[PDB]
Amino acid sequence: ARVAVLISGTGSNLQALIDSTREPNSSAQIDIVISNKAAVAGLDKAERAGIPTRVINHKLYKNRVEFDSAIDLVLEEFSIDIVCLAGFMRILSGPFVQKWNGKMLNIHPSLLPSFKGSNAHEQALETGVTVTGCTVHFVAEDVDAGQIILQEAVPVKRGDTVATLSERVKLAEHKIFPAALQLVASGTVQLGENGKICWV
Repeated sequence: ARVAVLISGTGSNLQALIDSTREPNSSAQIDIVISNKAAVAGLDKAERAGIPTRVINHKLYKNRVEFDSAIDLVLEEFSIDIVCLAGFMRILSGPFVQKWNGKMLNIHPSLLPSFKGSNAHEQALETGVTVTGCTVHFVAEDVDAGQIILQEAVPVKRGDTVATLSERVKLAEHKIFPAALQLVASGTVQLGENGKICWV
């Protein structure tokens, strides 16, 4: 399977994905990295890895739909089968999400359905959980609500800050995100006709 990775920043999970796809028994290859912001560290990572990059500034379009159409133009250009969101920070429109249904994954730094939204660590710490984690899920229209592929629990330590908890959760993300990509890329895991996660 041919894979695109969309980023908005440092692309924390990008290298783990790259390394995974370059192992001998890989079902996936990363063919392009697309960022909605220029000069982010994730682009430098992609450039160092020898992977083509594009920058598509969301601020240059009047709505989500036109911006997403510009993304999908590039995805078609590169014959992409699978989209991975690695710290991509723009909510995608219905039509884009619909077209890429069963073919687009996201990493979220909580055990969904807890702590939906972009500040999961802050929420976890305010709530006072002693266990949090990360989730790889298919992207659905509803934000952070798509079908769960894999999860990993991560302890919260007394005295944790967003920075320390974030680092601990990132280590787990580096494990489950490439594992989930491989599961989808190969025959192994599919979004079913009933809308549920199916292990073929």
